[PDB]
Amino acid sequence: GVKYTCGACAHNFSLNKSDPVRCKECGHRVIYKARTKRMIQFDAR
Amino acid sequence: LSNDEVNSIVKMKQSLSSNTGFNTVLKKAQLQEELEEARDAHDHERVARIEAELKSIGAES
Amino acid sequence: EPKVNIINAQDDEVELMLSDVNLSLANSLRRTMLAEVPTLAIDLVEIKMNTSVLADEFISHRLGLIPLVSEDVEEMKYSRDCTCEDYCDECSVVLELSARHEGEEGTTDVYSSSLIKVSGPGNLNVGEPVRRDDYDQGILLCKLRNHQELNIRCIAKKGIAKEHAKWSPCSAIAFEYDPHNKLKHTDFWFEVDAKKEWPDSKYATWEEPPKPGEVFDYKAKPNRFYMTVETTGSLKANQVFSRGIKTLQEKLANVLFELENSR
Amino acid sequence: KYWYYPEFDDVVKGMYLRLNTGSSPYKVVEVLGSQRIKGSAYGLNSKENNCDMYLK
Amino acid sequence: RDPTLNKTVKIRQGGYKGKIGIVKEANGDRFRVELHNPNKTIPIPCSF
Amino acid sequence: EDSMIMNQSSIDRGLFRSLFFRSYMDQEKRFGISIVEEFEKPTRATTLRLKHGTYEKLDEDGLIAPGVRVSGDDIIIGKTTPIPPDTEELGQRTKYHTKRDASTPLRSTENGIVDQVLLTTNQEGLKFVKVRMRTTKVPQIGDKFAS
Amino acid sequence: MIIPVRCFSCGKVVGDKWDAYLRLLEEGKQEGDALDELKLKRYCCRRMVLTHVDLIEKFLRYNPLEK
Amino acid sequence: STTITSGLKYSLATGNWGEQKKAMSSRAGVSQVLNRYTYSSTLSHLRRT
Amino acid sequence: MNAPDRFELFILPDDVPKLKITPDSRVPNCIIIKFEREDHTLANLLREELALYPDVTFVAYKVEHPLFANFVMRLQTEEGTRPKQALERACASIINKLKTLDHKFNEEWNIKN
Amino acid sequence: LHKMSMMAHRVKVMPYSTFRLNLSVTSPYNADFDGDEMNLHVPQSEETRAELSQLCA
RNA sequence: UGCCUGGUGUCUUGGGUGU
Ligand SMILES: [Mg+2]
Ligand SMILES: [Zn+2]
Ligand SMILES: [Zn+2]
Ligand SMILES: [Zn+2]
Repeated sequence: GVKYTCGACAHNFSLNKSDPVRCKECGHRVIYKARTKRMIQFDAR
Repeated sequence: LSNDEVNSIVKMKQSLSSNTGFNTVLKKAQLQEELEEARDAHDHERVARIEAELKSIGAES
Repeated sequence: EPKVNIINAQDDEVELMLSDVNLSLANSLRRTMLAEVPTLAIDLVEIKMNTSVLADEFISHRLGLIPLVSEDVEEMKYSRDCTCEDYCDECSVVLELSARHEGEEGTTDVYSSSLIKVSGPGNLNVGEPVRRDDYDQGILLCKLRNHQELNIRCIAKKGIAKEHAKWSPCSAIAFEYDPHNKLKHTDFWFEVDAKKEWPDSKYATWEEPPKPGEVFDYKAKPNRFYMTVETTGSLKANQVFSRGIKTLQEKLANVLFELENSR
Repeated sequence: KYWYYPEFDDVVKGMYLRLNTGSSPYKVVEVLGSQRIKGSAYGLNSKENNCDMYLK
Repeated sequence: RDPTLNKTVKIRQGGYKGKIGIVKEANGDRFRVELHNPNKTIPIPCSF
Repeated sequence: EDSMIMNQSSIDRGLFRSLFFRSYMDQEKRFGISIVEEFEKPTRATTLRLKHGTYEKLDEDGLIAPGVRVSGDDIIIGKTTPIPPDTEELGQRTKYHTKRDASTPLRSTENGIVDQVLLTTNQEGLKFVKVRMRTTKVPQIGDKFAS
Repeated sequence: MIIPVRCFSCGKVVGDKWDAYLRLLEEGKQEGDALDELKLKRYCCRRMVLTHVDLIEKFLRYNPLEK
Repeated sequence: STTITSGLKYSLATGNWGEQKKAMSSRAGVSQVLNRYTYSSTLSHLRRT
Repeated sequence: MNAPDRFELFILPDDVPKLKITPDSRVPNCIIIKFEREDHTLANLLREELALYPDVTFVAYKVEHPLFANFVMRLQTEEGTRPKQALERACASIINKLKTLDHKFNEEWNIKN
Repeated sequence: LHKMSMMAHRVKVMPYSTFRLNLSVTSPYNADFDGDEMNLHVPQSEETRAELSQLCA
């Protein structure tokens, strides 16, 4: 439901809150969430 | 998927894995550790093969 | 009664001499040119994707400082004074940047030339980032390697340098008067001799040095002012000078109107 | 996304899918089975998408 | 029950035109909106 | 008396401007054979004693996503611990509190942008998250400088 | 980290002169002569290019986190 | 194997140079968190007596 | 956190008058003028222009605090002249000076273009 | 150290995040502006306000 | 008419700030 990114091979995937925390293709134990889809605005100051 | 299934898939893709910088670095580190183990055992025959393999794998840019 | 004499003229800097004006008027003109002439600068950044090594607000701050052509900014309106919902074409200029590196080797530089004007006021010469020449790449904004992309949409608004220094058209205004210190407005620190320990002013040849037997003149006032106006390229030097004069006139006229309407 | 599953071999069995004939009129083929082929790694979708599974 | 609470909003008038925020307080006719651009929260009328 | 005057225009152009990062850690503890903590977005119905902050910035897995602006007292990690149910099963339509909130709020005086969220497993095989927050600090009256 | 867009003190745009400065230094010109050739008169501007340390070339050597 | 492992880890983690159950009367502060505020601070911390 | 908005230096609130005048009864024919959202740029110009008028016997100004954008000016003329008329004359005279300065600069720039 | 280290001032609300003092009172407090911090206590009654304004001013 | 929440460990230790 929510995307994730591996910490070594930078491979995108998704998890269902029941899979083991692991990259599907290289088996790394550290993964990162992906950026939000909301709008990000800055004041340029 | 289960943990064992994940390990099996990872091993399968490693067999399919032609090359990956992280995996190459890990392999070179493991080879260096094996080489020091052979050196401490005074095995002059294994160390030559490990040195040849390390020379072949190396030479990065 | 006031007089102007131009020494050097360029697109980016003018060196001129004012005379027959009070020191206060020249200083007010300098202050107005420094911090009260309206220009156009990026004020909102909407970051659709930023995978570079720089922080989002780092790049936003860098973008805000890029000078944009502000020739016709008089016709433009202030954002807070525009009745339109959201931003229209008459109070904002929309620029878009999209940078990407292709291939698995090398580094790509993102320059201000990549900023593309998408929308703005009709037929007004505003919004385009300033370029020295047609082949000048411009200000370096960021650097990218493989699989790093920068995709942003920036909105430029009209403002003055009082609110933020990014709207200042001038860089540094050299200002100087009385090179030979005949008015004794400064007292010269020295160790042995004050005359040979202090460098001559660059305009020392424009005024006759005082005679050895001359007495002090207590009736004299500063009369000739030498000032150099340097710009960032958003506005030409003559445009900066003329618009500073016009801004000062508008301020005084507003004060006069307030006085006359007070009764 | 699912070719490396152990059950994928029986899952793909009997399925009907659009196939590029190449010799292009797309047509439907019936899966009689699958056979892993070592040394025949091929790009599946991108360069990194190496695959050894084959569909008979 | 204040349906606009915790919803992304944009300001169309005043000194903050075109700034994205999130509504935090919805007592009435005076909405507290935190701004994404600086790190601050400001009051604002509903009409804005 | 050791003060100093700084140029506002130089500050506007980036003088002495800096970047600030703070990281938060949390992990799922194991209390027994089947008493575990869970990363989730707690609901006002099934959990009791919630923090006064807002939970609307959490994702489905109870973790905030990078790029989201956060303020003080906002909830960046959603965690619940199980509690033995009461006699509310009398007439409650499944709306009885079985879990207690153990969420991690952002510090009251701090705010910024969520920079990077890390999810992994600890030595014991339980979930383990780290959230890094980023903000920019501009010089102002009272900041300390030295030669 | 990367060359500032404007000089801190006065506000001259120095962000477009880093590449030219490096090119001039490559040809054997001295630092003072290189800064003079770029028309940087005031020493407030000269310190911006003279004392800049380019750290982004070190941050870029890390493998990008996405692809 | 837990004896040596836990003893070393505890002494390095807390800085109390001794057995865990003899925390009192043991020399404290031997192990400290590395100061990473700036490069010079780290270099100074690594050469401290 | 407590830093005020930068536009408050020049943007005038609706309820705040730009220009408030109150008499100074300690001396005859004197007024105190409070300018809002202004600084030394207008104040010094007005002060040095008014100081040269023979019918103005006292003119001064001060900025109470650098963190607030306003200044207060004290003006005191002769018996014949009302101070507000002197202020208006100063404003008009400076406007004419600026106008002729602009004209001369344009002429010189065109000549040297 | 002495009783001039606690004195009662009159509040003036100002922007930015620092307490501000006239520099003549930096001597009794033994304070300078290189990073010192000072404590402020608010009276909560009419009696206490009168005591502060009539004794410790 | 579907209707809104304040409640925050302890003990040690270590490094710092201003005198
Ligand atoms: Mg001190
Ligand atoms: Zn991976
Ligand atoms: Zn508009
Ligand atoms: Zn400079």
